[PDB]
Amino acid sequence: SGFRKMAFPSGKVEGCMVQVTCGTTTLNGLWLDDVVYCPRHVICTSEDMLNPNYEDLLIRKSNHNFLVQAGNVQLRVIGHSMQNCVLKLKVDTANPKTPKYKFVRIQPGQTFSVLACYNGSPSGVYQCAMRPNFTIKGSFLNGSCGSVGFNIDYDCVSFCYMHHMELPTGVHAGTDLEGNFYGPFVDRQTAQAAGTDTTITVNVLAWLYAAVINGDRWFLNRFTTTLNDFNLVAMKYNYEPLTQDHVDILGPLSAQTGIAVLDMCASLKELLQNGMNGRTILGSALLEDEFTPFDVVRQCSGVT
Amino acid sequence: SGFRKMAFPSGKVEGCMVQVTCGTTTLNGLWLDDVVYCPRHVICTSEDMLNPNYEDLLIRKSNHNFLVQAGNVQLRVIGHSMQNCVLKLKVDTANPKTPKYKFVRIQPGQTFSVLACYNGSPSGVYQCAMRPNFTIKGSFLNGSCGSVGFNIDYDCVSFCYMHHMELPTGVHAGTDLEGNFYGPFVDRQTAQAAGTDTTITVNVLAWLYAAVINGDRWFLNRFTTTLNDFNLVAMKYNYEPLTQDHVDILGPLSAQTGIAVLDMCASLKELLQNGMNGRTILGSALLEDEFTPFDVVRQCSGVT
Ligand SMILES: Cc1cncc(NC(=O)Cc2cccc(Cl)c2)c1
Ligand SMILES: Cc1cncc(NC(=O)Cc2cccc(Cl)c2)c1
Repeated sequence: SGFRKMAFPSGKVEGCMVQVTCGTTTLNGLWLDDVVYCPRHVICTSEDMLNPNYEDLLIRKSNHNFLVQAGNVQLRVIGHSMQNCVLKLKVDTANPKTPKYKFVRIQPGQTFSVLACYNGSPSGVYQCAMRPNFTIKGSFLNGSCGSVGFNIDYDCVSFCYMHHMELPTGVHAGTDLEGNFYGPFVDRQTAQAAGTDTTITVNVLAWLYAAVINGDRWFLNRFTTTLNDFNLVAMKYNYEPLTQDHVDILGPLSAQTGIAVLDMCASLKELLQNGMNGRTILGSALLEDEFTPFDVVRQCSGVT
Repeated sequence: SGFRKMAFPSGKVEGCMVQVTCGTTTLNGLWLDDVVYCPRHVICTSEDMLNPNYEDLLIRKSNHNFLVQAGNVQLRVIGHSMQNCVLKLKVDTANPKTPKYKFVRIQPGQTFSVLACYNGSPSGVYQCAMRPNFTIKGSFLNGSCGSVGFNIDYDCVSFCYMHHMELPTGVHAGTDLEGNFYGPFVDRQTAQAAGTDTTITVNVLAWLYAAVINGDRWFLNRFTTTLNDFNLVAMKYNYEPLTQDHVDILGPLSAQTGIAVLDMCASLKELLQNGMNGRTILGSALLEDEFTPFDVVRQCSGVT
């Protein structure tokens, strides 16, 4: 037992990290097969970032201007192309460390691991959730651009995120591996509105199920609620409305603990209305929304 | 910016994980060079675990009884020996994936990453602190025994922990890589007292410095304190007494923020005496003690 904000093992992703330099800018790239993916802002200087004309900036670049280094070895660039906000650098050597992989666009409220990198070198790994407003509350410094988010299904790495930018608010924005930004963000140094965020209700309920499985049961009560009643409380407390699809995904946890989903909603309703009264749940003094129902089951059953 | 409970990249440790089976028991082993380290309880059955006579149990085992599998390949065992609570299985092949490594015995209050494994396969990675009472609040299920804790200094992996047991209280106990338990624990299915735990004061102060660096400054006040005054408050709130050595290790963070260590102690004193008033610090509603001063600097400077 015990419950931690656990990341996937990063080994398969560490083997894909490279450093990409173009002019004076250095960032991280992802080397899969004979292609290196990196944020397209690698071609900009500071004077360009206010409103870059990426098409024009890229036209002044040739394959030999993109310096790609995989630790000790330099990679030979034989092609370059911009796809949305990512650059794809064709190299003459397939990465021998390429794992089985997929490019996926994750949904808001879903979680993933991030391997934070600087100069093509991994520094650490942590678990994130894509906020309902398509930002991520990461830990990234200058040079972290090109670090990726991923999930792992035994031997398959599904890459879902590539880091691009830190907004003035200190929150993070990036793209799927086809270079499409999550959220309304654009890759330019401009103040940009992140929408109203909400708490991922299905994740808080999954985490309450994790708490019950792991021995923390003080919040369980004699009450029940309905989806409609629960949603009036969710509305007031800026939580995502709960749907039958969320109840359905909570099925396994409801069965394991014998606590009906609406009964757990009534515990969440009381905790929202009353707070924690200075108590903790799984070492947290707030309601945690960064664990999905799948995450809770995976952590509580031991999937490798 | 941003601050996360970040683990070291696990790649170098994933390459050392093997499955060790002896009779009916399967657990994880660590393969470094031509030796596989695993908890000695791999030789026990359920009937033995109340009070195993490890010397006698091991005498009934021969090299061929220890089945070591590194993914697909079976390793040939040519020697076995018990050192404290670990078994060292000499194999005929040096692990080609052996990183540069050291075996270190960490101090209480220090942090490390754990690569949780089942059947020699990694499932996830998380950051832990060794509690002042020598337990760890991990996330481990049956079969996780043999999973290790480590720190990484660029290319060198310092292994500090090997998981052995979950105490009846749901907390975890294990050994250094020489098989010496951290704390008073013994490897037997018996109720065992973990000492009175305390909060790692130097870590909470380091985390308050991380909060200031990352923009969360609401807790900063117009006050200061002395070590003696601060320690009277630490005593009442079950926090470790602060010493000049702890102040000295906080030097870099004090210099970066310009906030003298005793002034930060006065903010911690007010937060202990008043609580958070329903506010948060770095997304937490409690005082976090799992980041050391080194961790904060490493995360805030981008070390790879
Ligand atoms: C401190 C920090 C954290 N993460 C990323 C960064 N880097 C950036 O934001 C650079 C940038 C500026 C303008 C637009 C774009 Cl797409 C990129 C810094
Ligand atoms: C649920 C779980 C988590 N971690 C480890 C375990 N495993 C054990 O404790 C087994 C055991 C029993 C008695 C003494 C020893 Cl040294 C080992 C289970």
